[PDB]
Amino acid sequence: MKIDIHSHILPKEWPDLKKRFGYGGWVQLQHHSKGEAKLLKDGKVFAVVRENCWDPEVRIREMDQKGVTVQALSTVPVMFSYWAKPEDTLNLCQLLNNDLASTVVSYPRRFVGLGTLPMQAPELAVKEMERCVKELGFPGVQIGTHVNEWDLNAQELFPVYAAAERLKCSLFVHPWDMQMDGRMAKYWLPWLVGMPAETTIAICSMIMGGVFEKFPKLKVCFAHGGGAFPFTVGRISHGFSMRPDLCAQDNPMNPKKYLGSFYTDALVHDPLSLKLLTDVIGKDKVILGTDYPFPLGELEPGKLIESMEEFDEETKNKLKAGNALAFLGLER
Amino acid sequence: MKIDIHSHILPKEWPDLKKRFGYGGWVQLQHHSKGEAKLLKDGKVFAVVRENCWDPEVRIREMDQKGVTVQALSTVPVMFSYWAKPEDTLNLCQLLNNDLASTVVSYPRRFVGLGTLPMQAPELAVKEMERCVKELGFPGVQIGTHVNEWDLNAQELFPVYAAAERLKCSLFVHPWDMQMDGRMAKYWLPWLVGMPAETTIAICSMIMGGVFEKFPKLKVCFAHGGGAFPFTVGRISHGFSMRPDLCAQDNPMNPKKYLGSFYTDALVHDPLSLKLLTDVIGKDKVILGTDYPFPLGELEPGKLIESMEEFDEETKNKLKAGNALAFLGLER
Ligand SMILES: [Zn+2]
Ligand SMILES: [Zn+2]
Repeated sequence: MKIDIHSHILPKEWPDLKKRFGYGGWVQLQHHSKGEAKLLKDGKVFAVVRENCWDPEVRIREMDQKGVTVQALSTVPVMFSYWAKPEDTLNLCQLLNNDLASTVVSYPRRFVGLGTLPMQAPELAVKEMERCVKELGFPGVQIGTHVNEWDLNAQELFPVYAAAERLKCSLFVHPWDMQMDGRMAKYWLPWLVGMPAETTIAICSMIMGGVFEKFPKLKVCFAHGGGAFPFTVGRISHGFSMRPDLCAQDNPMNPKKYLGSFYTDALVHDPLSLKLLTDVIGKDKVILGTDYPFPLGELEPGKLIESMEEFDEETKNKLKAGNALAFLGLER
Repeated sequence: MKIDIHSHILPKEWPDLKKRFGYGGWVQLQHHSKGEAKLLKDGKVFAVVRENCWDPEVRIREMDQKGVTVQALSTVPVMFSYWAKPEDTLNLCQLLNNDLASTVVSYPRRFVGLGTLPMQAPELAVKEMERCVKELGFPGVQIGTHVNEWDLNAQELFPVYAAAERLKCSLFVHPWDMQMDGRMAKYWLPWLVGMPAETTIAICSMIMGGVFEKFPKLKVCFAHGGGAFPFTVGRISHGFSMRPDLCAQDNPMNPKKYLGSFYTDALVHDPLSLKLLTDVIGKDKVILGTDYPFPLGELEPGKLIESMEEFDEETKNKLKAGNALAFLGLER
């Protein structure tokens, strides 16, 4: 019900990428029947999306109706494409970022853009970041919770962080590329459980990798209330204290010292979790985020926030829009 | 500082297992410096152990300083050995279970036994369970969060649950067998993050698999506060509503509705976490547990509970002792 930091969109169409690049494993969007499109990844329909996933005029009507003022638009994490050749992911990121830039310029009072990067190639990612910031005007980018066998602690990724820091370019971290098969194939576990564990790992990798210590001005927001982190910080903090040989090897400060140093969205569904999220992360560091237009997201944006009896107005306004603005470096 | 539901022990010595069974991957206790030893992978040294890990007099003295009345003894989860040939695994169980019984006989007012079981072979597991309850007098058993490739929903396991429920045998589910390599090899992650993830999966697999609905007298306690579950129940439940096709094919009730139907231990380290845990799981369904003798556990049994200015003495006593007695169907 003011700013939604967490929302995904696709271009309506893009060229056959297998043809474009020479190898398969990409996703396309097919428009078969009305107000619906199939996402495929070699072979199968991966997911069905409705027109709010591509048509910004539809997004505006839904936003008007829900009282959402601005959505920060980012691609669908399936498009990250960190597994492809570096130049080809770059080519794709340019197409998705421009398309994103084009939607934003059409409604620059209702949308901001969070771009995508070829993270598997930190020199290309820096360049594409500069362009997103300087040429495209995006306040930030969305990145995966990991990049192939790299976690957010990886040294290779360090230039990317120094660039983001320097460019005043915010990072929205989104869990992606969990295990989808084996034990994880049933009960939508990769989404229910594997996503919040991915995020929990990412936060851990960034704290214990020293990322926040190297780059104290890096602005970073994690997805879904930081996964399990706000609840298991005790275990993480105490275990860090207990086994510095395994945990304090790169950054000697206890994880608990970085509570306050990063943001999460507020997408945790119940009041008790939200209250704990703010207690643990702080009321300046939690941002309304919705996962629009996906069904695992908040159906009525901001409704969980508005219903918290304990929060005064100032707090509610922080969580709905204020914190978003600090995290993006923009003005109301 | 009355009862500890989560405490692990090993016999002081056991046969060489590479011999007795005739293939590797087992675990052995090697002592070196009088009241100090090391556990071994067959491959290499994983974990340094103190005297308290095998010596019942040593445990009692510490229980006396720390104000612990009773410990529920279970084996070290690395002993589960669900990956091995069944009959072999059974052998190891009877050996570990008789040791456990033999230690309880020495201090019947200070220890109870929680058995292990050849879970990868259901009917053999069943009979060993009847033996643990009828002949050894155990009030329950400890089993892992999954069995090789079966998660706790597997129908193969339903005979074990009916049997457990028949016999009034409580189950303590412990996370084990997380991912140990790849991305998970740094920063003590399989412990700090993989374990809570394992447990969250087990809660989901039992709720969604039909286990609590098909066996309404099964008494089940989860390790470490139930992992992420008390914090992410919101996500897991909203998701279940949004995709009953993906999540409800085996049991149709919303996971939300099984809050109350199971216990967790209180081992969450932080007070905010412990308050959340009781707000979600229930004041009657949280049991003090320490993970004694391991460094990742609570060093002062029940100090966290005692520090909760918001719990009255009735509630402090539920968490310390009254919930464990109820879970195990024992009297004072
Ligand atoms: Zn999302
Ligand atoms: Zn344990």
